[PDB]
Amino acid sequence: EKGDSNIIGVWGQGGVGKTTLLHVFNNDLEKKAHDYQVVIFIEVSNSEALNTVEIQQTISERLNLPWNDAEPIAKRARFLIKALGRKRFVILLDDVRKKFCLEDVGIPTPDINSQSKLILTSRYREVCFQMNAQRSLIEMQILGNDASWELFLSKLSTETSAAVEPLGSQSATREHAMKIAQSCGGLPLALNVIGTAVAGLEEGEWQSAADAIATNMDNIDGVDEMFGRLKYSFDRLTPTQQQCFLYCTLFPEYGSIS
Amino acid sequence: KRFVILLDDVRKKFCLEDVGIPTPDINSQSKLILTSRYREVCFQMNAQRSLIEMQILGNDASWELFLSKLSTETSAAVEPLGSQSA
Amino acid sequence: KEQLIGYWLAEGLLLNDSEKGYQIIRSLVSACLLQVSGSMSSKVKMHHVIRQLGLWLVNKSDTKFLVQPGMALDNAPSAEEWNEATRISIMSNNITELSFSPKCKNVTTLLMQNNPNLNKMSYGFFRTMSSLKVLDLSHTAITSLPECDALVALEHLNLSHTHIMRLPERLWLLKELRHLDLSVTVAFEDTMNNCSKLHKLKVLNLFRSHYGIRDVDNLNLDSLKELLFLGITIYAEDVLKKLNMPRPLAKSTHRLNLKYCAEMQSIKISDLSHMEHLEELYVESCYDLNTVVADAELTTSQLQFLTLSVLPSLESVLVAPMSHNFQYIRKLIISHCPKLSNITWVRRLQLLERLVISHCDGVLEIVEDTGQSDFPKLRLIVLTGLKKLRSICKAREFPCLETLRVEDCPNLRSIPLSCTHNYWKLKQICGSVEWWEKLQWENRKEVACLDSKYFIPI
Ligand SMILES: Nc1ncnc2c1ncn2[C@@H]1O[C@H](COP(=O)(O)OP(=O)(O)OP(=O)(O)O)[C@@H](O)[C@H]1O
Repeated sequence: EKGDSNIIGVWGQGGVGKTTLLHVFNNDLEKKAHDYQVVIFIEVSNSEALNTVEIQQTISERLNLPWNDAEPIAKRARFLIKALGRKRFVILLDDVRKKFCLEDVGIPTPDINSQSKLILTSRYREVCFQMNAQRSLIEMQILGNDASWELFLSKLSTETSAAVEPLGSQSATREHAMKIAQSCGGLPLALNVIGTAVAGLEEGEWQSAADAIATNMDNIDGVDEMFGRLKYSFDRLTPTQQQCFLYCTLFPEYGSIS
Repeated sequence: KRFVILLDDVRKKFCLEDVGIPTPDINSQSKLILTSRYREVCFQMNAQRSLIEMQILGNDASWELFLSKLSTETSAAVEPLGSQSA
Repeated sequence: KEQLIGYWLAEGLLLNDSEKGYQIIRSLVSACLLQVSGSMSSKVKMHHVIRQLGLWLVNKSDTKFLVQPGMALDNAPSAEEWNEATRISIMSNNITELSFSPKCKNVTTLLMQNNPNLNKMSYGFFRTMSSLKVLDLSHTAITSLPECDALVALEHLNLSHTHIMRLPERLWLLKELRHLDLSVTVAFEDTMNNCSKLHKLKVLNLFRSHYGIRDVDNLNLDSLKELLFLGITIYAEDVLKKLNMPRPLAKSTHRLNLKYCAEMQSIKISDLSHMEHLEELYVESCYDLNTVVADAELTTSQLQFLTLSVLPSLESVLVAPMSHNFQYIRKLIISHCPKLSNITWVRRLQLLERLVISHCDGVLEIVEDTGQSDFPKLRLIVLTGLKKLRSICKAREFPCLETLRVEDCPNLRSIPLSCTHNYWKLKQICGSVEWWEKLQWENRKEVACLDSKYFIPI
């Protein structure tokens, strides 16, 4: 509402909630009153190769434009630059993984003289700096202590939640469930996956699962595809950076190193 | 529309919005009923708070199911009561 | 679940992780391949069609199994069928003689549990069992066991409830052994001093065994450097005060049996506070035992299952009113105690789940003289042989109970169960009609209601 720069960048680790933030922000615009005319949501996460074609398809479909399939990409980009310049637009870019030129995809870069805005989310602060969003960066932080717990509770079945929800009656199962929740580090993706994995835990099994979750996470359901999802930030690295990152994993947990 | 969608034997977690089905919420009257052999799939698809287990058939209902599967003359040997036979 | 996970650990399917076995069991029960069933979820079972599917898949596989359990077999199967099989199971059969020496080169598992009459196993039976990893002879009648120097790779050996008296010396040369169980071995009397050569062992169990560490001379278990969990029978106060110091041999015990206890007329949980892993206590034939102290001083150890059996002089146990070490109790078994006359403390047991009261005519009532019931988490009640019991307890709400069973109780006047409760968890009730005649009722409709709803005659 108030920021001077018209390009806004949101950055955070994988699974912190950037895409969900964009969803809840786009859905929130239809509730309030605003001067903007189109709110376009674009998924650049499809690839790092920048598939121009379906991004232009989304922009044209969102602008009530006819899809001239045989038109060259550059001509369509110029046409979209002309078209988007006539409207006060908001474009929400999702998980942009490389620097890409907006004018080659059809999006005009918003400037001070224009009311249009452009919000992009990415795991890398370097990308948000490359896309001229340095003066309006936001860090997407992990969830709080209580919000993470009440997210974990909603992920459990009714009978299972009936064991860890109640207070007044005191038992160690609440402590074990809280230990499992804290093992997720407040990462919403972690809360979802871990709560789904242990959504049907019986009363007597919480102890062993909580004890094992503190040391390893290979035997728990659904975490393999989690690490596959989060692994791209590691695969992007050069081999020296990969070795330097793995070298840091052998330091003690919960311990800051110099 | 207030829809009811009945999914049969879903074997992996899949995104409803990718197939076109909007996930129903409290604000909407729409319902979505899915059946699967695995409780893990039903938990992955956000059905944890409304799960039902399909239990096996009862002692008598299974027997009368078995009777209807036999031929007429064969059933005539195991149907009758009063007369006792092995 | 625990027994199956033990085998999954010995077989090498689990990389020394029990939680991995629990995860596998849960994955199977979530795919409907196994069913959790019983008075407690600790037991799993297979549906009949699913078991037939498993057998069909085994037959379709290239690794043969020899599977004949529960078949009421009167004689052992032909030794020629044992050639190519890898898993052998002779559970719950009536096998009486095992004389042949099989050719089981590829076998990695032998099960003979619940063979009540198998007592003559031919010497040299294990000659070809070099790769045998799991060997179970539980609940069999063997008194001697064939030499086993050929068992190079054995890691699990169970002999619970068997009549083995002396244990052959070849076991101390089994370098790969990891778990050895001889619990409830009535006839076992062989010294374990050679267990020091069994360095690799991780678990050793002698719970309720008639023989154990009768004197400090056999307290050399500090040589068991790899040990994690142990259960043994302690016989004297001086042994306890030799073990009442913080060290692994004292804290590694998860359960104790107390039999022929000398000079232990009284015992306090504070004395057991150094046993940080202890969870179950068994007291049998402690002639001079008089009182027990259930202190308010809490312990990291969580007492879960207790069994008081054949105690001719125990009188009372002092339990604190506000906080106590018993609040983590799950199972209570009270048996054969004629002079015990104080069990009022049970009403403070809010996590209690199982009740077993038998042959204790000294107990007048289970509970004699917060808006909460005294048994909020109770599941099972078992009553047997009480010739002088009056009633269980005062009128309280029992909605979470699952099953009630009363047998041979011609003196029981009434039960706290009533139609005032809401019931969905009460699965069944089993008992005698004479007890129903002698039963007092809160309402005269309960004569027919509690009969037509849950009562199952014996
Ligand atoms: N505030 C929140 N409450 C509940 N769940 C949340 C919240 N924020 C995020 N999530 C969950 O996080 C999961 C991970 O997807 P999400 O859209 O959050 O990823 P992201 O932050 O965009 O990361 P990346 O795109 O790098 O994978 C989603 O399935 C969503 O349910």
